[PDB]
Amino acid sequence: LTALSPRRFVVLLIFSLYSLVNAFQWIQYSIISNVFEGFYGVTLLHIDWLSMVYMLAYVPLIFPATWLLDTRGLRLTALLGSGLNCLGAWIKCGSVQQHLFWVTMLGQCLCSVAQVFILGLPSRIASVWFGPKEVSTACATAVLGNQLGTAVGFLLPPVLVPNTQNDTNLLACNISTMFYGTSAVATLLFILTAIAFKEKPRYPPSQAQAALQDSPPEEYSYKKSIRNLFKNIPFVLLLITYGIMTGAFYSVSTLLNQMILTYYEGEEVNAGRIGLTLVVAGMVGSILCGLWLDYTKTYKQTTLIVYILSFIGMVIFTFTLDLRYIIIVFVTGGVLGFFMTGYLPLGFEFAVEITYPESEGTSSGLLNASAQIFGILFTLAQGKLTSDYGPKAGNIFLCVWMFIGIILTALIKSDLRR
Ligand SMILES: C[N+](C)(C)CCO
Repeated sequence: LTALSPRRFVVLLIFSLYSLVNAFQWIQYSIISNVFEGFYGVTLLHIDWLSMVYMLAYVPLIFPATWLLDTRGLRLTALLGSGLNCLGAWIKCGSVQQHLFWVTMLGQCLCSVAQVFILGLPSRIASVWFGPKEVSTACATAVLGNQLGTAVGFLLPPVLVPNTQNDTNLLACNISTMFYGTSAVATLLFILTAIAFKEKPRYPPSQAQAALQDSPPEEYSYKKSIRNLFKNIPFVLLLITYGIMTGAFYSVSTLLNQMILTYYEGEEVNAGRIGLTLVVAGMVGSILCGLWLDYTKTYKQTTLIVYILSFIGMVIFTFTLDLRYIIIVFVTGGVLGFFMTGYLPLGFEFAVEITYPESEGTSSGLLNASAQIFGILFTLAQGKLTSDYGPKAGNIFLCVWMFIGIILTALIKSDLRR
């Protein structure tokens, strides 16, 4: 007996809203990094770690959290993710004093742990609550909610918190409004989850879901699955290429304020708009994807073309940032974002034919973890190069790693159409 309950929209809306808030808090410091660097009296490296703790916490916690989801259930993961997102936000509101950077780092740490319960959720929520014809749309909608949070996180902080470095009293007042506004919204979404989020529908939405309930998986042996995946040569290549592409996006997002403010001083508002253009353009590219994969093309071909076009965009972005024209940075950011962040759902869909029998949870956990590892390596390396030699040295570093990703992409032997 398959039935569709009106609660699926409520569940999807609630998750996509507090998944939006989680991605908002990840980047809310980096887009105004020069504001927090002077307010907290720390170096730029301290602020970049407010964005890197999201990546660092994901790698060692993803698989224990995945085990929790498969054993306890969907509701507990939703409560923990939205609950920790709210709890971390309230800690940040208590750190609006100049000598309380470690308090906002502690609050950022709690938000980072919340993401482990959020980033892989869209696939589970879509399958559990939506029918066969709506699974892809529901999963894509929840995933895009995380990207929308990053786009909002680029735009709002430059508007909410102007760089009034000379008057620190108003600087603390503006930061309180952002932190209090975030925690108020995070608390509201936590309360809604505790009321409306449910373990499962009264009836299975899809025939596959009905069989899944009739076949309790019990254990899964992640260690067996993770070691069966590292013997798949195309998947190992896909793990590296996906991490490089997403890691470059993470590093560019973290250091976007540093590059723009190097040339265009006092351009925090436009820097926030540039990041919004990058993320929004790639959101459209994700929606347009699928139309890219025509009935003659394969996932491997589409991945190779997008990877090449993303690398070209990175080169064009690298050598146009020094031209002292903020307008072309908007155009180059949109072109770069259209391919760099529009690749994110493409890499996940390519890991379906490569990894057919093994559960999507392990492959998703590995692909996401690879992005976190590369994002840390890229942010640390590009940040070091930018702080010593300028934005061009850091941006050139990403292009070389993007070229390596092209070579590894072409070496994958896997042909299967849409
Ligand atoms: C997924 N985010 C882009 C929000 C951060 C990962 O570290």
